[PDB]
Amino acid sequence: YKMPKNMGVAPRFDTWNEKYEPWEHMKRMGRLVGTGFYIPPEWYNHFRMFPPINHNFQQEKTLNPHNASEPTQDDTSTLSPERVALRDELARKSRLVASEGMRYYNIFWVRKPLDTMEKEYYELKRRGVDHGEAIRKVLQGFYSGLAVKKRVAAI
Amino acid sequence: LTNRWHREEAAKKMLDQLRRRFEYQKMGDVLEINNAKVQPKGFPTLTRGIKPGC
Amino acid sequence: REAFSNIIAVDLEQEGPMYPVRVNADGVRVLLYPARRIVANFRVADIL
Amino acid sequence: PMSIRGPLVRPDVPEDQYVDSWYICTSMTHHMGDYRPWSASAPPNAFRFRP
Amino acid sequence: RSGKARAFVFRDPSLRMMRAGSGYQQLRRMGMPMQVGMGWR
Amino acid sequence: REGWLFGQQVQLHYHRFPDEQLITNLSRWRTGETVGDIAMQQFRNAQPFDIEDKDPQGVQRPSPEVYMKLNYKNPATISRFLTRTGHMYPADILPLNPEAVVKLRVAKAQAIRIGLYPRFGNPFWFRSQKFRPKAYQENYDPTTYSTKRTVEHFAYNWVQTDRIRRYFRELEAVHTSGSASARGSGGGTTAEHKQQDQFYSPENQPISLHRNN
Amino acid sequence: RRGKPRPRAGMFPDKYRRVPMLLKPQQGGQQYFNHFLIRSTNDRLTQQDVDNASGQAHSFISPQLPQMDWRNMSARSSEESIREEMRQLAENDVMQHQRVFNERMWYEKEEEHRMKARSPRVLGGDYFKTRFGYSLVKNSEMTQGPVDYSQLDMWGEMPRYTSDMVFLYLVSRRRNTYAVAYTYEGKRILNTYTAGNRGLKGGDRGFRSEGSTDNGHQVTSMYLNDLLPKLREMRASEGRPMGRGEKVELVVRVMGFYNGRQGAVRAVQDRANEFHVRYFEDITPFPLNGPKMPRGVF
Amino acid sequence: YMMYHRKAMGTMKYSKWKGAHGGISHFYGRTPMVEEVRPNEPITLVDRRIMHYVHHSRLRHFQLFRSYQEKSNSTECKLREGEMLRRRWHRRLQKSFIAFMQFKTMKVLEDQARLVNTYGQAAVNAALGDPWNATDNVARERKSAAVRRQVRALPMVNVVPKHVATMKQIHNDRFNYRWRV
Amino acid sequence: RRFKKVYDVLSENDDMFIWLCHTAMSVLNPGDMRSRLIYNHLRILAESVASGEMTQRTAFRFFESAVRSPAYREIAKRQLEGGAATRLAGISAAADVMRRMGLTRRPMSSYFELYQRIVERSEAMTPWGFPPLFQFEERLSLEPRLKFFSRASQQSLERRRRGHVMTPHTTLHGRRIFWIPPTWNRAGRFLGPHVTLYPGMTP
Amino acid sequence: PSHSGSPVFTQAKLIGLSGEEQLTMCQSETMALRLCMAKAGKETCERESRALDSCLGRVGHLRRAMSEACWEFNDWFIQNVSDNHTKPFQHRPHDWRHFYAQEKLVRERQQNGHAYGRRPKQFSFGARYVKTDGYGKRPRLPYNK
Amino acid sequence: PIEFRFYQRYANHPNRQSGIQFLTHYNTHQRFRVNKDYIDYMHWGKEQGQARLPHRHQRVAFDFNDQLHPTRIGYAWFASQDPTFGHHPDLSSSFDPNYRVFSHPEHWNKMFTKRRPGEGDIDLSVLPSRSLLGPLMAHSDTKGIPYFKVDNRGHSNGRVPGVNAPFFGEFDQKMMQAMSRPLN
RNA sequence: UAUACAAUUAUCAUAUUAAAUUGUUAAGUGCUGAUUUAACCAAUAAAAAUAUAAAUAAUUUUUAUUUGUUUUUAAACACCAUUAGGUA
RNA sequence: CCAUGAUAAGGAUUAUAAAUUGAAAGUGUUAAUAUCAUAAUCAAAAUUUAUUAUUUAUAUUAAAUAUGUAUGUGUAGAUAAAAUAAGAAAUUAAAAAGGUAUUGUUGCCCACCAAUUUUUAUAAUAAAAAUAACGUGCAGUAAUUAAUAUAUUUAUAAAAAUAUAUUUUUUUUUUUU
Ligand SMILES: [Mg+2]
Repeated sequence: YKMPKNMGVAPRFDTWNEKYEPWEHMKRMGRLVGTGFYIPPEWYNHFRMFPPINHNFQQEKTLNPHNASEPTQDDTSTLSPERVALRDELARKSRLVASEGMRYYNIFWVRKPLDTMEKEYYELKRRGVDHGEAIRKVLQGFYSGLAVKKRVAAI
Repeated sequence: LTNRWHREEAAKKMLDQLRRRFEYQKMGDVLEINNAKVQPKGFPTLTRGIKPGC
Repeated sequence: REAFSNIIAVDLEQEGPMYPVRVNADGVRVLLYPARRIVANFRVADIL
Repeated sequence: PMSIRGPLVRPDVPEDQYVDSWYICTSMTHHMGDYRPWSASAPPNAFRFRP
Repeated sequence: RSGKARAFVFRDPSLRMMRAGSGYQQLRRMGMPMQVGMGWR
Repeated sequence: REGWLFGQQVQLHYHRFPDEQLITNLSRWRTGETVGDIAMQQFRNAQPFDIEDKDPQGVQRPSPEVYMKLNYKNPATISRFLTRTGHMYPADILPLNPEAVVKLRVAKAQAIRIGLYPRFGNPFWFRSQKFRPKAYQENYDPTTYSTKRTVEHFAYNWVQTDRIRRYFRELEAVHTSGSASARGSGGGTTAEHKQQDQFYSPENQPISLHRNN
Repeated sequence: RRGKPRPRAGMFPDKYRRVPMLLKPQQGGQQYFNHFLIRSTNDRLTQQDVDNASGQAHSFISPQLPQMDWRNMSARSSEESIREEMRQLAENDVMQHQRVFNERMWYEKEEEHRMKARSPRVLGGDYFKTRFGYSLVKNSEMTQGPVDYSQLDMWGEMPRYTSDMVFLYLVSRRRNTYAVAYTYEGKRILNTYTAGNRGLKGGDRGFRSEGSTDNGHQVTSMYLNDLLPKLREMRASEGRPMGRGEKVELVVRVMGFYNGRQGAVRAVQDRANEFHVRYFEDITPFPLNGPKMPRGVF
Repeated sequence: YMMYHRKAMGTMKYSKWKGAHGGISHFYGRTPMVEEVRPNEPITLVDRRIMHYVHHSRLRHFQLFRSYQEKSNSTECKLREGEMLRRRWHRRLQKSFIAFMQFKTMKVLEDQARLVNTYGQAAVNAALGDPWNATDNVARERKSAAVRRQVRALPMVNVVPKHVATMKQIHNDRFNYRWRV
Repeated sequence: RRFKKVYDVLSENDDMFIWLCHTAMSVLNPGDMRSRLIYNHLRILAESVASGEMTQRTAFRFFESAVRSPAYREIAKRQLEGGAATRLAGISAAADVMRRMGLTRRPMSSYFELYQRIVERSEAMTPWGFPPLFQFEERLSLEPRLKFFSRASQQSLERRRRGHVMTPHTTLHGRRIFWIPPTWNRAGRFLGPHVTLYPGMTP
Repeated sequence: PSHSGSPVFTQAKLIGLSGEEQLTMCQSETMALRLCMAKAGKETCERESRALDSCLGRVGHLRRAMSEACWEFNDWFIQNVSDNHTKPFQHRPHDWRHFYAQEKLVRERQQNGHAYGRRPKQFSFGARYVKTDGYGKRPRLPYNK
Repeated sequence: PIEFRFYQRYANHPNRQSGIQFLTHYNTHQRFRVNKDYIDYMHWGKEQGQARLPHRHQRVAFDFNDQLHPTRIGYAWFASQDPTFGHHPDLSSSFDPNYRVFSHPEHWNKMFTKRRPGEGDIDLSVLPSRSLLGPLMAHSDTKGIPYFKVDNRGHSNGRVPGVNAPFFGEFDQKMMQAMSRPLN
């Protein structure tokens, strides 16, 4: 017969996290301190005031891949597919609008030209201009602004 | 076409010619079981049917 | 050292369980129940 | 690595201080642990430790 | 296969005692079994 | 816990944060070396190619018109999804729709029985090549089944980079030699070079260091 | 050694491990280095003099001033110049997939350029909706308009036969290979030449090279060289005699996936001095499900 | 005997080959591959490409395996399922290698971008071979000729593995000396 | 042995650096590290890891599951589009905690390790993706050279050496440094490690 | 490295080094050299040799780069692609017993839930054409008999 | 092995890998014994983890951070709400609860034959036909069912504020008002 | 000698709601003869290819009955013979 | 005779570098078992025994006495040595893969043969069970043409061969050429 070499030392894939779960440590340390003959550690003394979140069940017990257990590790983009397509089309038509906001690193405290372009596109859409014409008009407005800037630079 | 026992003997002899104990010692080797040098002895008293020596 | 690493403790305000708890560590079925006195085998009673 | 530890099996001391031992496949020192440097044998400020 | 079945854990003693609400001793105490013999002296 | 693609333990990614490039090149950012750099500017948010089969089961092909035309009367379309010897491709190689495979097998049986199709081989294998997709070597496909078609492009790019480096290093050597010659042998070479380095050596015009010449 | 094979020279340490690297090889001739360097300098100076006579070894600097280009600055400050610069900027701002200069891209664009050198009311959405067929035409991916009959005839790829070609069957087996030649009517021109027929079967290299390319090549070459006069005399007797050094039209038909195939085709190509091969076909009875074969050992 | 049987097409005094040959023959409807050999394309290379196709398609393997010996349906199903599972596992293994090679290609492209940044775009184009010295059309025509000749794609078929005739032929599709179950 | 001792003394504190790098990078959205609540959480967990009172896996779980703000995902929908926050604040906090706590005698060593173990890892495939089993201490682990944020991750040490036919007999005939010197009882014919049977000439 | 609990026997085949699936490079110059050396000519084609060597000089550096890339790939694979002989194999039919059990369950449910893992009886090569009237020609299900 | 010791919680017997999952909607709690849907272990589990687990459109157990089953509508009714609010993510136009998925063991069965690439018992009822024959034969000059108005039931429920009627009030994503107990 | 299985998953005979069954095709020299096999070998030797849509889940299977020996052209082919053939 | 132990010979992968090309796995003599034992060179001596490089055709026996044999085309089979102060140069090491044995293949184990005996039975019955040494074998134990299940068949015995169905058989890459 054939067996993997490390099959004997293979960790249990269903109960290897319950040992390291924070709540187990919290409860055990609470009981140990409440016995009255154990000096509480600093981590217990701090986390008794701020206990961890309750709803962070691991995927091992959840057995549901589409469950976002960890809010910190959650990765779900807020952009709808329509918004993604719109901004991708705008960036593909003009690389200036896409790169102008970001450049080497995302400056999160300044206005984004792509955001302004999307806002103007939405305004044109609700005014009555359809997709292609609205995109062309907003791009031409951005180019007019850039032309003003370049004219000032030349002067 | 050769028989199995002759093939085995020939292969063993050829491997011996072409080509451990201290690393691994089993209970038989330790207690002198497999060793053909060690042989039990008999009782010194002489029998009656055995042909006299010389 | 392993025992001190895996040491545990319980809440003694009750001095005994208030509900039957049934588990099994390595197939050995263990039942702990409330009782008037400490009634169990000598070794487990000494552990309790 | 030899590129760090150097191709030395003994402290770099003149062979006059080292004696080939008996029954042991190593060299020993008659003045145990008391290693005189090279300049001890040579005259003070000697070119290439020459006499 | 030749071995019998074994429970994963114990059966709750409270449930085991509660399921005995209609045992033969309880029936005798309620008086359901009609008497036709002499019984005890 | 494994990924469905190739049993990975982690999520495939190149850059997860919008500022890791700045963190890595903070010293260069402060010195101003990255005023007009390109590698950080374009590859900051680069992510791995989506290498997966969007239709692994096989219900994408053929086209609906090919479904309509996949009849016994036309062997041209039958030969499109049939091997050179006349056998059907395994689902591992060419995953046709179940409707496609049942239609193909029944049409092939009918055509063989009537006499419109040969029992072995296809008389339209050469003419069906245009309909058959072509994996051009010049144009790379991210989702190629084979790894050689990717390693060849990797080698091509590495050879281009090596060509850039070799060209610039040889240009530097040529310019340095020209400047030394223009300044003069005596004027250009330093005293140490003229005294010690000015001899034949394994680095300076050696004889053949190899036997069997 | 002790009844053992002698190890290869690689296992032995270096034969010249006890000599300095400068000895192997010696770099003698140091006295010539200065002489050759001075000779090189002298001849380089002479070549430089020749080049200077050919042209001019002069360089100069032009002291440009910034105030002079105010005319260019005023021209660029104009609205029209800014407009055309912004037009170029918008044209090049589109998505560009060209990272650096590519020889493939340059060759393709130049090839297309040289190939070029060698060579009312718009329909509405409602009209498109009411035209259901045009939607299918959009994604038809099928030939439209005139279509060549070469993609419709089912005998275009099939071979064209003539009454004169001789069909040469090359059968390759696990331990045998043989070639036979038939005419169009099916008459067997010459007797079959198998490995056993020619003696290659059952000799040296037994059970291994019986089906090899070597034996197949030998038997096929011998069969062709014996068949050629037989074919000539058969045609002469039939009354259609061979021409003056005519090429005999040969249709190769090969069967078997063993090793006795490459040798056969190589022999045919080596004898192609007279056997002009016109068509090549391979035949193989692919088993679907038939009678039980003899049982294997497994 | 089937046409693929071991004792098929045997040459003997009493054995007469079945079927008509020549022109419209027994194989006339059963020929799997027909190629019109043309000048400048050797028949040896034609046969080489055909054999490479039928070997890389794992078709001669099945033909020999089913033809030479009789194998039970259970054995054939076992072998085919094992082959499919091994192929799927190998595809899964190779997907990781493809992904890592794409990552290495990204690293190479980043190094190329670093070279572009440190040398200049025009300098990098010139090093890549931009026709910036093509004063006349002939200078660029020479490189066009070079790349035109390089584009010519010769057949990429390779030599097929030989067939090994082991004793008693435990496996008939065996092409390598490595032992198999 | 002296270099081994020096290496051990230098790398005795590498575990806290590994944990701090993992907390800085692996956590996709730790929030605002400048906030005193998150700063106190990180400081307490780092102190516990340094003291050894809590293992790294559980400390990381505590950090990633600690209470930060109600409707955390909804609030993050306003700021982060993809859920990935800037690492500058995280690195600054991870340096500040080690600066305040007297972890090492040299204050700059903590910052240098934190920066270097990140910049060296940034050029690897899946730089911030770690398998759960091998990310921290476990029954089955990786080689020290193949660890994620290890100080010896990148090396090209010599691993192939040519061997001659007499190597198994002359294993101890070179310039070997003997832990136990050969004696005549064991080795019948061996002069020693200091002798040279083919000496040269020196001035 | 052991993907899915099975060690990789060879990683050189993936690269293609020293294997059949190599990479074609400078094929034009290789063809020119082969033709020149095949033709009788007048002298050995040292010029073609120089051309081929100049073309393939960087092949050694390319091979070194691919070898170090393969080593880095092996390191990453050990890092996180595999399990180091932990998970059961998935490359043999008897490791997928559940799928074939499902197939047998489907067939059994189809055949009135009577025959499990049973196949129809073998029939002669020309059974549907040589058998006389009154004998079943087309094989039936193992339950139908 | 753990299976040899503990058999009440683990079954190593082949054909019983399905488990004892009670969280299915089938007539029995023994998934390996049920005969409605058969698990295709080789290809299933793409988005639902294991192969034995119920599909995303056939689940009766919901996590805290997982979306519930979308309502099938078959925005117009969100005028009173935020004008920029797009389509509600919990409203789908095409959502079938009992949507059969293609499974090789049940649909494409090849165990009777030699498992060759060319044969295998296949049923076409599982997946809608992609052939162009469909629309061409089912092409009519008259308009379709929505125009002809042959349906009198409409929505199964009488009046849905989200679908049938205009929607007022405020949205409630998490089930808070829908999962509550009256104190009056 | 009397004195507490399981019921959340147990591999040797406890099958019971399931769509089956039937298609009429293929292959036909004799010629100067070494095929197969580790080896021996026997006698015209080539051959049989068509599917899906459609049959309710139930309250009396308590109920018919059913699980690779199934009889003829070839190819396969177990007792026995030994110069070497018979036999599903 | 036997009368405990202990050194040898036997090159196959840690390499150039300021360096050695000889191993621990054991070779007659050596330190506990006894119970007729005088076996020992000091000369001039007796091949039948595996483990040893001898001088080849101009000049040939003087000091301890020192080799009379075999000329036969550098000649069958078989076989020995060297890559170190000598001169020799492109195809090579570098995968997987097993105990039913624990006395661990010199192993478990198998029937038959042989020997004792018990139980059901009284019918010239049949069946089953225990047992350290025999005889025939080598069937099984990755185990020498794989093993498992059912049916047939043969018979000194394990079993073997077939028909059909399985792998508690150790495994080798083809996503429309
Ligand atoms: Mg045996």
